[PDB]
Amino acid sequence: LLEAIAIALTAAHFGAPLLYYWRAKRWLKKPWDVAPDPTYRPRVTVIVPTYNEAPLIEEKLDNIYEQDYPRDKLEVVVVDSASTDGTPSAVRRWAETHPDLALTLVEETERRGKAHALNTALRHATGEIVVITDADALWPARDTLANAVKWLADPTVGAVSCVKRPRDFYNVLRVAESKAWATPIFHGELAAFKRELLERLGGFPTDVGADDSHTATKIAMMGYRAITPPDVVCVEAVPKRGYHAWRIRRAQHLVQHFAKAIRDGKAPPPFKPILHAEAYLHLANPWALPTAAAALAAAAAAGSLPAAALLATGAALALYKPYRTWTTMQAYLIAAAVKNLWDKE
Ligand SMILES: Nc1nc2c(ncn2[C@@H]2O[C@H](COP(=O)(O)OP(=O)(O)O[C@H]3O[C@H](CO)[C@@H](O)[C@H](O)[C@@H]3O)[C@@H](O)[C@H]2O)c(=O)[nH]1
Ligand SMILES: [Mn+2]
Repeated sequence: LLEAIAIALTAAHFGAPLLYYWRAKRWLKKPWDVAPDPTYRPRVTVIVPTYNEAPLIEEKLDNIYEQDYPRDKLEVVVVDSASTDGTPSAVRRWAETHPDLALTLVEETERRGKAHALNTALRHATGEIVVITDADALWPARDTLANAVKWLADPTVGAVSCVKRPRDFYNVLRVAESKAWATPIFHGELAAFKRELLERLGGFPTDVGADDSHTATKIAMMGYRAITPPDVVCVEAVPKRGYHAWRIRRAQHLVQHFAKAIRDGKAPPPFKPILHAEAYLHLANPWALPTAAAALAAAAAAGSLPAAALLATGAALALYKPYRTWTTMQAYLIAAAVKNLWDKE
């Protein structure tokens, strides 16, 4: 009996994403319902929140300086949340050598988290477009910012983020959901919002971890569009040490985000399938996997040996990488739900 539910749960667990992926690939066929406008030239405020990133901060403001967006339409706000290792002290060094780039560095009381810093920065922002970008993120081309901005021209588009590149099943979901209506996941490498909507929201909330995705999703719910077009590209920043902990800090942010998002309001009809499927994939399906694993483990230790064959196959499939990064993602999600439940105390 426990092999029965193990294979049922395995079927349900792997079938949910594959069916969703097929519906995404049919969304991917339709043409964009909005167009980037290359002559659109709004005032743009780029906000870099920093706590202890000195090597990265000098590479980062180099990266923003090198953007080809008209410098009279651009300003940077760097927010240090009262960090120790003298990154503000590097920041005005870079500001000494680059005076023609409009810059305001703003220092905090002490660290109250990223969203709170973003709201402080927001009361300095003067642009029509507000771009959040993490300090460890580098834009690979001198037109990355301009490309995001072209996509913000349409009045229905409220937010744009990048696709990440060097299983790009992920990127398919991103731009398919983008074309359908909105994608509920944004990337901190580049998150661009129309400031009028941030003011209506108002600001970023301090209780969700995935600031970008939460704002993007709130803008989608408001009847605006939140998209990651394929030509707005950033390279993912990988931390190095503590990779699993970092990936689990991000799973936990996605789990908090989707948990709060589906307990609020009604999505525009084209968005409610998107929201519910991605909330399912982040909050439900991961549990099906290790429950099946344990039922097979019990059936193996006591009695049956088709069960133990299924687990041994499971390992032999741990050799090839797509299945590896899938089951490890499910692992991060389950760990995250656990740490989420026990952290609030
Ligand atoms: N001012 C300020 N800045 C902060 C703080 N914490 C982090 N930052 C800055 O925010 C960026 C990311 O900080 P991380 O600690 O590395 O966060 P993360 O794990 O990399 O995740 C980030 O991106 C995710 C989305 O890709 C988000 O889930 C998350 O909220 C954050 O933006 C960096 O530029 C960092 O200096 C803070 O408390 N105060
Ligand atoms: Mn980071």
